Amino acid sequence: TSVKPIFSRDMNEAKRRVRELYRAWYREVPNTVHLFQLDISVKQGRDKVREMFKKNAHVTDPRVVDLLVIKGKMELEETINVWKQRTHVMRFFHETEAPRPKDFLSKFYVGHDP
Amino acid sequence: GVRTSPTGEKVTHTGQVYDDEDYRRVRFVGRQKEVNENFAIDLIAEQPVSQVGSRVISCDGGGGALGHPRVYINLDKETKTGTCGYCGLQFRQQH
Amino acid sequence: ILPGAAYTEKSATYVNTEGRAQQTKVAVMPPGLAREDWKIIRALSEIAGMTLPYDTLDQVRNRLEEVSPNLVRYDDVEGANYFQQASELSKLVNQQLLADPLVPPQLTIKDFYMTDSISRASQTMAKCVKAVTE
Amino acid sequence: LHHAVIPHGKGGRSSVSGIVATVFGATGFLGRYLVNHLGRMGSQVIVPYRCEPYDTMHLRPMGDLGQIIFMDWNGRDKDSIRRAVEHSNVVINLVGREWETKNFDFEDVFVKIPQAIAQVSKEAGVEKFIHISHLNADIKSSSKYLRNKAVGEKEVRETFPEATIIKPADIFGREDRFLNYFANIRWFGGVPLISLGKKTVKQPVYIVDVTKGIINAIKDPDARGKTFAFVGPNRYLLFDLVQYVFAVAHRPFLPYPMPHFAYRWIGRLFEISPFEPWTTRDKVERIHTTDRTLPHLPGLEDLGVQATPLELKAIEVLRRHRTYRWLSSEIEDVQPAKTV
Amino acid sequence: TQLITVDEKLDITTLTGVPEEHIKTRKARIFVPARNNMQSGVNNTKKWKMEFDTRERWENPLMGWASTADPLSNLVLTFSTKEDAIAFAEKNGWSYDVEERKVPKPKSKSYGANFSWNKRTRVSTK
Amino acid sequence: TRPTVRPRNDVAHKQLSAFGEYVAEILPKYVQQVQVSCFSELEICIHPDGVIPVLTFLRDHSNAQFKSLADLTAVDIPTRQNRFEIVYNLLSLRFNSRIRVKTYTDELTPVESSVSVYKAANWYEREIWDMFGVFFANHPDLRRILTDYGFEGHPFRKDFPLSGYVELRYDDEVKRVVAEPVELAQEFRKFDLNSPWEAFPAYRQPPE
Amino acid sequence: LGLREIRIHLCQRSPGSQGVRDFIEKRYVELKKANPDLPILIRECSDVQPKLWARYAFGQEKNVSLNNFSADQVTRALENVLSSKA
Ligand SMILES: NC(=O)C1=CN([C@@H]2O[C@H](COP(=O)(O)OP(=O)(O)OC[C@H]3O[C@@H](n4cnc5c(N)ncnc54)[C@H](OP(=O)(O)O)[C@@H]3O)[C@@H](O)[C@H]2O)C=CC1
Ligand SMILES: [Zn+2]
Repeated sequence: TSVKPIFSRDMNEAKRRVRELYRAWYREVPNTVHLFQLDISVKQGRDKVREMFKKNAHVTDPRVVDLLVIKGKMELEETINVWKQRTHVMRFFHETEAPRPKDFLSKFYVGHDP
Repeated sequence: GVRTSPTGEKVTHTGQVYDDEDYRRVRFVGRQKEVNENFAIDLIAEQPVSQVGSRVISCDGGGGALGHPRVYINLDKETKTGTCGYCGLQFRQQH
Repeated sequence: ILPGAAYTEKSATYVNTEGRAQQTKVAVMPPGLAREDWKIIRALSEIAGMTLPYDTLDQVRNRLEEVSPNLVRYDDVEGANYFQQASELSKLVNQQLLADPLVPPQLTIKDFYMTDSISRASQTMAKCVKAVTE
Repeated sequence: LHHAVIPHGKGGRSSVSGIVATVFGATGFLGRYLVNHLGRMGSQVIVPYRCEPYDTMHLRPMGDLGQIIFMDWNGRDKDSIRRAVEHSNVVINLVGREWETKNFDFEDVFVKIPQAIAQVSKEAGVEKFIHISHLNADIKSSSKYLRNKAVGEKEVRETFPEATIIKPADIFGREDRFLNYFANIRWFGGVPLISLGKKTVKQPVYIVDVTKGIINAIKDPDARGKTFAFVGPNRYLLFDLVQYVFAVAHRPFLPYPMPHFAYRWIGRLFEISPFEPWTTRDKVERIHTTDRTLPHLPGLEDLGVQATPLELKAIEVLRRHRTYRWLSSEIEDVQPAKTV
Repeated sequence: TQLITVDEKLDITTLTGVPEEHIKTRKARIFVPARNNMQSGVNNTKKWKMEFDTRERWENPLMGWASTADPLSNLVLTFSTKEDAIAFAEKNGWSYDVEERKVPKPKSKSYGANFSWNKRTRVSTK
Repeated sequence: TRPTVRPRNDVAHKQLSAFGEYVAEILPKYVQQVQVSCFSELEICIHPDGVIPVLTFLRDHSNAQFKSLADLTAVDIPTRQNRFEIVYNLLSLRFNSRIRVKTYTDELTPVESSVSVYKAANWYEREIWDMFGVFFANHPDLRRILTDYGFEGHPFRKDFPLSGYVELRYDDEVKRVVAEPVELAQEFRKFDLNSPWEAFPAYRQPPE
Repeated sequence: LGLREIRIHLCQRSPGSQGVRDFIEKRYVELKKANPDLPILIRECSDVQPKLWARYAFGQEKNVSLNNFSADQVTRALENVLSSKA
């Protein structure tokens, strides 16, 4: 089961990379809402960053979390320069999408999907 | 040979027409429904039956390579005519 | 009237006469507002305030295993022993045999095409019955 | 119930929501948002238009193929309305105008046309009819706008017993005429008010919340026969409301009082223009009219719509009114308004 | 050295980018496809296939076409053995149902049985 | 077999087999398989650890001189435990030949970048990372090159559906081009076109 | 209120179901004669654990483990669940 690493040998170094990336993202959110002229507050952007980080909190394999750190750094570099648009930044906020059913009864009313 | 429903909307050869309570009729309001009035079944029913003098016949639709693949029709039944599967022409043995 | 589904419209389990469990698959979806049957019963139990402890099909199948473990192992025939106990129990009540001869309900081919509601509502079955009766 | 009106899909663009709606005056201000919200769930939307089709061009991409049907209609021709509503199952009435022109007065656009639409919807068997009145509709009001709106609302209620009447207070949005009016008055001087604008109370409501309330009233079976009152979550005096508008726009704010008789003469001068008038005496009287409170009527909270305050959307409305110096200012560097 | 002892379960669910509603509400089906009974050929029953459950298809209001909202509607995968299909399904976090391969048993075919002397297998006509 | 059968080049087949033996015995540390196809094409399937020395040898040896990287791809075969196959195509102008070098990796094992040999490999394996998710270590500028800016996932993986999970449309409420879950007006009608009769007995796999 | 049905799940080949199989083949007939209106459903399976299920009024269900039991332990368990009715 001995496999080639990506950047970190164990989970502590991967956690260190996660922490550094999240620090840099937390720095970036005010410039992101300033340059792109979003109408959201800085607190809303920081909660969105925290939610996107918490969406991957159950994974304990070093290689895949290294790959997610790589992808997050790629998106950070994409946002540092103006390569995203306003629409690419606000695609993290699904404002146009209607709220979906959550309980069993509303799903039973709306259709046959589970 | 087009036929009109009681709502005033015509019926195509496929038999499709909209009901009175159908909301999809609103696409024809201020416009018109495109329906072809040359119904092929009536025009192929008016072709005369060709009387031939053999048990089997061959049909190609007329024109050779401009028609359908050449099929062979049996005429052993004295009750019904032998209809071509492609063009719909019917042939009949004279005995 | 509660519109349910059909055997081509839901994923569901049926057991044949030999004790073999099998599962259908969803080929199409029910039309209109028709829903799955266990979904209808579960929604009724939710509205009535007696809510059942299952929401997805896998939880209903786990309950099915809980009631009878042989209802969740598909394409498998399980052995049913202990004929002697049933034979000894069946000798208690002395039912008297009637004098009516054994006449099956299906004597000719015209009694074969119409058995359930799906076959009774078919035009092919009606054509077959009209063809075999004449 | 018909087979083609049964809902299907996941409520997306290509889905079928089972709603056949005829929206009158859809080429206006609320009509854009209503047609946008109706078309994104996959609804059959019928748009009768009086203006150029070029003005309906912006409404064209709001829904899927064959879901928006444009056709011509006239306000004084009941047969055109009978043509428009004969296949619909929901009718929505948003016909209105901020001024009276050489062809239509306030009585025509506020009493005659809604009564004709409601009568021919009742005669065509439409189950759901919705009329958009005003919150401050009073029979004893000063301006003809609110008097005619009250009379037309009574006529609609008396001719359609199952009609749902929605009474918004004041709409603010990207293409509104409430915050944009205040942000454009700065051209002519120093924003005159009546009694410094500290005797009138306003509670404006966001446009998207009004649209969500309309959609939920369409879907809700218990909204038939109700009379809702759509108001915002906060009440402001007029003076600090205009102050917050100018503080958002980062414009110099130098208010000065104006007498009531002097303001009417100013509104008389602006309303002689053959084009759309910048302001009028009716707009003056409605601007300086306190929004009444009607606790006995259900509001946006009864339809499951959470009211969004003006502080989260005012910058979105008024960012186009700033100069180059203050174009990139953030959300929070403006002191919020003071409520009552 | 340059090798890491890794013992956790393999998953790439967070890297594939598929949303959660198509990753925990779905159900993969791993099966050897049945022979088309219109034909005697058996070359299509060689590889395992993974498919997905069929969701709703509705009619188009304009043209009557079959619209659907499932992205995974037409997606099937071919695997050489059962274990590879199971490993691929478990790697992506899909709950799977595996149905065993059905192969025909060897019969006993003889031409001389058509003309038996005292058996019931005499053909009526040839 | 004269008019309608493509003639074969036996001289090229023999020469490429000789060079395959030459290469496979020069570098026994990395070379696993050497195969010449019936249309005289050489494939040197190696270990992924030996990407950089094999390419350095093919670029710099006096008897190979494969100076051009013509094309560099990636192929996904899901039934393998190493589902990704990386294919290098090399052209030698001095000896006028083409060689293919194939290696394997899965989603989590990084591959050493080959920008130190050929500089077109930069954009080529950047595209490979974009379309397949194969990470190339020690890469100068590894980003996306073909997909959308906010795109999540890798489209050319065989488990990715033909239509993506999102679609773009213009919304007038936010005045923006927003992305929504996909809903096709007409579904892509899947066609089953495989004949159930065997066509080529020469490629027949043995039974279990 | 009281007991409505009894379910006994077991296996035919496992040694863990040995005591339950002995209990059935000896005493099931006189158990059924003792309780003629009580449904006692016997369910054989391939790779299941010996388990005892009791259904009470209003859907209350109780579980008893029967693993590695002799027949006498099984019939004290069954008289216990018969005399409980709770
Ligand atoms: N201030 C506000 O926003 C509030 C408005 N309301 C009410 O909501 C409704 C909608 O207002 P809103 O969208 O903002 O106003 P708009 O002026 O922007 O839109 C009104 C619509 O009515 C149409 N219309 C006007 N006169 C006629 C006529 N004689 N015949 C046919 N169509 C006509 C216009 O079409 P066209 O372009 O062709 O003229 C336009 O599409 C009105 O009834 C208004 O009283 C209620 C509360 C607050
Ligand atoms: Zn012919």
